[PDB]
Amino acid sequence: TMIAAVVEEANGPFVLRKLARPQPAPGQVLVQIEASGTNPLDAKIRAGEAPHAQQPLPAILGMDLAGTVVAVGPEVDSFRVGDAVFGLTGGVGGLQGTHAQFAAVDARLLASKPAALTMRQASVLPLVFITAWEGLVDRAQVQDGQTVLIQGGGGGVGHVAIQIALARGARVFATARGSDLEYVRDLGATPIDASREPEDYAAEHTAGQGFDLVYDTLGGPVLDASFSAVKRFGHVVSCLGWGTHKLAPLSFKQATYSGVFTLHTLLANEGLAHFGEMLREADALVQTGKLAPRLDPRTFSIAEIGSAYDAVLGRNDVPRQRGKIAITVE
Amino acid sequence: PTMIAAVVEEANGPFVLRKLARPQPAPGQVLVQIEASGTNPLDAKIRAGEAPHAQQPLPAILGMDLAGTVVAVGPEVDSFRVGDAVFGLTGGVGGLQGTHAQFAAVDARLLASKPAALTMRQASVLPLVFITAWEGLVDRAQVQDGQTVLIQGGGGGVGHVAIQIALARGARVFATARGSDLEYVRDLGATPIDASREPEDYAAEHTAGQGFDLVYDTLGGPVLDASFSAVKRFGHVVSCLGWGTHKLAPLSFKQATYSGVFTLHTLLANEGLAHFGEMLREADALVQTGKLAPRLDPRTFSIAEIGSAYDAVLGRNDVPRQRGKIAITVE
Ligand SMILES: [Ca+2]
Ligand SMILES: [Ca+2]
Repeated sequence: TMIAAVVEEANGPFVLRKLARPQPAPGQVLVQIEASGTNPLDAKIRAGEAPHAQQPLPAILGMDLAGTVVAVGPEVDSFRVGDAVFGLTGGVGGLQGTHAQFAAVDARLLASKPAALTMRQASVLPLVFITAWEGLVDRAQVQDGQTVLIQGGGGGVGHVAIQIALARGARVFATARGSDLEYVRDLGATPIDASREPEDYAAEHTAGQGFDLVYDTLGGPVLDASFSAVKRFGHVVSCLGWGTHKLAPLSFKQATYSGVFTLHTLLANEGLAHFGEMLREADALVQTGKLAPRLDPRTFSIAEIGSAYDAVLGRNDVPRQRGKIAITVE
Repeated sequence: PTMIAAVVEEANGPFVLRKLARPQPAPGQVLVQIEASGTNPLDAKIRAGEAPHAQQPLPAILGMDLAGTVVAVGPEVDSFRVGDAVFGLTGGVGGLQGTHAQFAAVDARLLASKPAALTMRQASVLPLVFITAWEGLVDRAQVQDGQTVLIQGGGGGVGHVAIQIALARGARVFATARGSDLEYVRDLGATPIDASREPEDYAAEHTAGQGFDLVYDTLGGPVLDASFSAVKRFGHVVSCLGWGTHKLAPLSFKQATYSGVFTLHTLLANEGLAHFGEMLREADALVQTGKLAPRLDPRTFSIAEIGSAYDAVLGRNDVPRQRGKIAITVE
């Protein structure tokens, strides 16, 4: 058996329960979770308002993890007992979440934890790094020298998208709110107050031409703002492009737009190997000091998960997360 | 709009003055124009990157105590109006912006009107130590009128305020201190005890050898062991620095009790926030009746001399150690 937090019904509390401990099937390893990375989507799932996540209740939530391999299933040779690992492993599509002491994970989803990171630090980068990578690299194939605008540079996907873009040689700019402008500047990017109009910051920073690549990490009206900021023949990508939008800007500018939906891999069981690969890329960036997760200093035990999400969403009067929130399971 | 703030960029790095975005008050918060920033030894431990319990990684703006004026109020706030002078323990830990800044957006619950009789400097050094002293003496020990109370380190930060709280609540107060502070402790109205004397000796002279009903250790380490030695049978010992390993035998022999004090939890976990402003209201009530006066080192330091301010707090680089607490004048 093991201890895990279960959300029994919509909007219900994170109930600590003693449950049967998962056993690794062939191709899987058993991970003793030390840190669980939170994400806003978990809150939507908890509230039963995340149809795209296909994670009906009751269920153990949490998508990212960082821990140690304690058992290896048959047909596995990529990891050994004692190895520190991390990755985006479940919490969606019926997959057991990471708000647990243990999880049986397909080895392809894991990568060794970067030696330079604590478990907390490593636990918050899987989903957002993969989300940023899929958009910047897989879809937009960002090139050295291109001008890149990250909408919401202080956010989960934003701060990692900025660092990936910089590492790949792009000239990076990022819109952020007051409290995050200094953070973005320190990363090496050019900060832009998010209250400004695209026509204005594009004028100041791109001679009014627009940006080669715009990564919308906020969605809604921000995606429209992104269409406005993109250069002719440019590319716009979004990881929250679920709404309806006027497309005229893309035609007038003979531009391109791509959608990003990282969850597909776990929901449909396809391209699992690509996850471990992307995480390996992240590790390389950490080793060379070009990637550092933004981790809120606050700690939360497996018994304080509710408070963890209050922080993630800045609800019930707790300051909003400044960087991401990690739960210390062990 | 922007503001000037001192930022510690890396472990042991200098206090770097920077022009940064001025904070904006969210619902439930008020924007405080900081006039005085109160220092504390912990800030230096955080600066050196050796304060894990503080959860304040760098780069960051340090400083936990403040005293200033409300210049803007966020939505849903009715406890304070623009222009109100306030003071409180507001940040410097758990990722919260420190007070070495011209402004700070603070949850109204953490604030209390500044005592009218105190200058901004005086009020700025009161929050943390008062709250620390109060949680031990009242919340944990519930000091009662007539009880004998021994404050270990009466001239120190928590010590001098603990003495005054205990006296105000009717207790017979005694305090151990080093030479230079013995006179100060006597002045407060407590019976001074040279810190070099043994517990069995001062307990004999002042409690007929019975010991004290309540002992507050503000120094920790060996001083906590000495506290276990000075406590009366069935007595209570509290400490705000009880992190080490100690022999507990004395507590069984004396069928006594011990309680720990850790004020930071409130700010690190965001629970019991309202209790902070409430305790500071208690402090204001004591100042008002002339029963509480913070010990403030006469030396002054501008936002540009923070490094020197802490040299004083720690008595580093030849500078004389603080005699009372050190306050930074921001505005
Ligand atoms: Ca996030
Ligand atoms: Ca002090």
